[PDB]
Amino acid sequence: VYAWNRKRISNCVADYSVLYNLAPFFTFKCYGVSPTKLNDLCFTNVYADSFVIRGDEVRQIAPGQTGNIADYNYKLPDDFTGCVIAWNSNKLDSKVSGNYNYLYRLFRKSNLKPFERDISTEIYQAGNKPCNGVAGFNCYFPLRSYSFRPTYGVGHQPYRVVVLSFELLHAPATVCGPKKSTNLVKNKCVNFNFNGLKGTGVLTESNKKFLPFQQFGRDIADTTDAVRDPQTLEILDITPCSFGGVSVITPGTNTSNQVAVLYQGVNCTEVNVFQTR
Amino acid sequence: VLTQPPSASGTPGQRVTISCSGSSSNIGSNTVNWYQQLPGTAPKLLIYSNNQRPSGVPDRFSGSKSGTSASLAISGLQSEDEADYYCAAWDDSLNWVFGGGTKLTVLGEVQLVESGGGVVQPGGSLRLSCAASGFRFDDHAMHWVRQAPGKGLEWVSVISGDGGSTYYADSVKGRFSISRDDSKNSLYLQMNSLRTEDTALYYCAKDRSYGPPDVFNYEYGMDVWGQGTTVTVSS
Amino acid sequence: LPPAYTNSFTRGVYYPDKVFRSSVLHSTQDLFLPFFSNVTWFHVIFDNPVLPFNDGVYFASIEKSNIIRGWIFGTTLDSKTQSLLIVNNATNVVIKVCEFQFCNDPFLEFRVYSSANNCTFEYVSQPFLMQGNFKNLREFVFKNIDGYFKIYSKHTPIIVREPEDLPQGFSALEPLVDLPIGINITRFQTLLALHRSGAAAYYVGYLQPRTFLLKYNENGTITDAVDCALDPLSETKCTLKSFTVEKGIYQTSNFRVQPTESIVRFPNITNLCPFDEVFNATRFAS
Amino acid sequence: VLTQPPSASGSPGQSVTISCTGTSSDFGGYNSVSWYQQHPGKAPKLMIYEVSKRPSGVPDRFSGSKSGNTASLTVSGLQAEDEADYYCSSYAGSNNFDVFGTGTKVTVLGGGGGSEVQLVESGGGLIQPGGSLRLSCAASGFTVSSNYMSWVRQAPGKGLEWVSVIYSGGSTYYADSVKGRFTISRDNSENTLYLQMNSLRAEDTAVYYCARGEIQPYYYYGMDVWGQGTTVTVSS
Ligand SMILES: *[C@@H]1O[C@H](CO)[C@@H](O)[C@H](O)[C@H]1NC(C)=O
Ligand SMILES: *[C@@H]1O[C@H](CO)[C@@H](O)[C@H](O)[C@H]1NC(C)=O
Repeated sequence: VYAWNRKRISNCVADYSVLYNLAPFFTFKCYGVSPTKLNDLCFTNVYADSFVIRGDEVRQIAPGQTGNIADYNYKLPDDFTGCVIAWNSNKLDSKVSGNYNYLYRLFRKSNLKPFERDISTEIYQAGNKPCNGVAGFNCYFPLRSYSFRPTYGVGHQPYRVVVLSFELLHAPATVCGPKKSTNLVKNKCVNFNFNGLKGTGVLTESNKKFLPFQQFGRDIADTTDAVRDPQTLEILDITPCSFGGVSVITPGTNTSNQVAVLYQGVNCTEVNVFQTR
Repeated sequence: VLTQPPSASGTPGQRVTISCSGSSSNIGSNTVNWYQQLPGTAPKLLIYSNNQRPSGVPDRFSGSKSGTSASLAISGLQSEDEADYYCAAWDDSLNWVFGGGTKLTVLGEVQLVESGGGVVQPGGSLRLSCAASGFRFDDHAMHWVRQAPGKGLEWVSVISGDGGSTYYADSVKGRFSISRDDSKNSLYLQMNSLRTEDTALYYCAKDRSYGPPDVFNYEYGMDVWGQGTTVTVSS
Repeated sequence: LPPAYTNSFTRGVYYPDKVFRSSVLHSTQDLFLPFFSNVTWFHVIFDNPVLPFNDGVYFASIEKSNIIRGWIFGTTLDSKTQSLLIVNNATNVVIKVCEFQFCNDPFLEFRVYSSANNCTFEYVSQPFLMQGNFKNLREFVFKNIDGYFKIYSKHTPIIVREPEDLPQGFSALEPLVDLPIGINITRFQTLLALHRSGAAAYYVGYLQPRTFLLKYNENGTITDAVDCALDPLSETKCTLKSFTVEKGIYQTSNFRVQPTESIVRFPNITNLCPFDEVFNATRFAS
Repeated sequence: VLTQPPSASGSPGQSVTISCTGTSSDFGGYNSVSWYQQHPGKAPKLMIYEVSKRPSGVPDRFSGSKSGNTASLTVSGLQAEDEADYYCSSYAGSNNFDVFGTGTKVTVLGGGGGSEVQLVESGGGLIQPGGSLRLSCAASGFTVSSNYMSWVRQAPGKGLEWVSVIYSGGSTYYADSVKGRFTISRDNSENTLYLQMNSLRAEDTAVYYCARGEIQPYYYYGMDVWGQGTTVTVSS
């Protein structure tokens, strides 16, 4: 809690649905947004901050609260858009040999700034005396270790708490989330949403030699004609859907009522039957 | 508030899909819990945290939390699966909203017993007792889940294993006092301002978490129930 | 050093976007290098000035093996603001937008800087970005937009062993990196591999917002490009989408002489106010 | 609420070995059970803080091992003339007051801090019911603005209980008895630290004690120094 990581993670597809099945977490409260809508929001960089506290201290990790750990080791302002993911770790962080490894900085002079890490080891000076380093009656160790033991009960067990702070500064967002996909359909007029390029057409097989850096493709006069498959490299062709004009040939409503229907621009095989120019 | 089919149907051999709809304030920010109750006997936990299942519950049940709604699935139902299914979720407004019940009818070891009921004079009431036998009461929380005869279930109050902060329902707030003691496994719930609308069973439900179900929004559940007394005030 | 200057021929026409075009003429309007302009002839035979980065630059290098490697793009090159130290180490390229100010001088071992601050990007690109009388020319169009530091590149193995000068021939540049880091930059600093233990000379042009008509080949590559303000003939080739102008007279854009001075004449000053008689008296009022 | 024996007088100084049961756990987290010897008149004095390593004092009272679920403070062989009350502290859960125990009469016979830092109070003689009275414990020695001090009240017959806890600079937690009607306010950072009554509800008649150190999360602090209290004597 006095030296917590500040991992700045970016340039990834943050799939938060996977985090619900990695480890048996015991707390997944998110204050900012909902996890269902979180997978559809881009972010610049996520700050992962992890620490270990007791079971009775997990309530102290909140956007604004006092306590021995809430204002002395880690404080969260009233704008936290992440989560308070935490889980008990009483399977590998508790052995009967003396757990004099952690600490919680019981002594302090004032409340620390929210989202601040104070890596210090100087002897706590309780005023009215210059302490150049001494341990008696005026200046003591401002650090005190925990007493985590395996043969204990829940509430005073090692609980690993990891928060994921989100931020959106004046920089383009890197991490957005997981993007799904669908099976390709060929020789059929369907809709497409390839990398923002939306439209409708018949995705056919072309023989165009695209450059290794080009992704989209247009025509002589401002019309998309072919795009590159976002999956494994394949050169397709986007031709517009089946459209045409309908004309009725009629000998007149004076001898009979039989009419003929002419569809313009249709190979017949895309609607007796005759195929003319 | 949770929307649940009041009385669905189904045929043997195939599978059905019981759903539970809820807003993003209760289900969107927490995990739904599915409870199964046979007609006549005490309820029992079926699915907790939407991903895991207890040791007694076989693989014949499955649950999903796609979106803001929960979906149940029973692959290969039989006559033994003819029971009431209730959805429960902890809302962010310090409350525990339960479902209505699903009549999925198809026509082809620690004891948690409690007592302290009996008909009393309206206006006032008596204390509600509870007990157990060697189950580490300090490391578990307790709930009061009453059930009117023939009606559904609803959450009354909760006490955490630490014994500090406690929460009550929207109707039993103020006039109820839940507390424990340093003695053996017990739970004391005093009721005040009786309005004669309390004909239920007052199940002394055992949980598995330690703190109140507001900070642990992924482990909160409900362990094996207990045989409750039938308190009928009837004014 | 007295930096010389050379006439930059038709070179530096990069792909504006990623769109396949076959046998067409695309008239784009963007930041390009004006044809037949002046480019400084900084020779690396010692030299490391600070160039102004207004809206985009065109860097060149005719080094032999490893003379010119790295870029020190930044705004102030101080510890207050961030910077960019894209270098080309042994078969790798390290790209960090960390705010490493300096140590003593941009020379190079990572002897370019010696400090430690907070960083924002560590995109370590593994693929590096970089015959007796056969030199090697490497061109890079550096352009910055609201949310992307786009960097183009092209490597052409020139053959002629003439005095050091830009060759004759059209050669587009292919994008390789699309760093989405934002930063306000304005200064350009270069550095060479010292290794003490006519060599090379880098050309640094300047881009300007202009219109260029580019010709795409049947394969999908740009074969040539024509500017629109270089001569009365280029304007004719821009107003008509064809590089072969027939014989005759064609009406191009119109000209209008903009004014120079600005006069504002108002009526004569008269009919003053009697306030001068008010603020000067003996007995004023009660 | 803890469990302590009402009295203990049989076999004086041979098999007394008083303790405090009613825990039913492993003392929560930090296994630090303190023992306070409240003597009639002056303020109580610290006897032992941990299960061992007794502080500078009488050496005939040690071996306070945690047997079963209770700290059995071995008091045999101490003496045969004492008139005081032993109190034990436990239940170190997060934000849980009333850590003291009931009155245990450990009188073996029955019949037969001053200059350390400072000891001052307000002397609330004939306190008007309600109003707002301020009580201070100005300390010319230890800093009255950096250390963790507390306020504990006790009434005739009833035992002690946690009434006020104040951390270094940013915590003003109140006990469950006042539930909010008590507002702690620190005085000047270099003069003293006082309290505020804020319209008492006739239950604040108990005498107060401003301790320089925490009770349940007790730290060594070099020495445990208390101060004499004053009688409120409400007239509601
Ligand atoms: C993309 O993913 C597919 C499926 O795993 C894989 O076959 C392909 O090689 C990957 N790379 C490209 C070229 O899209
Ligand atoms: C129509 O379809 C037939 C059979 O596929 C094909 O041979 C013919 O070339 C097509 N003509 C047009 C106009 O599409």
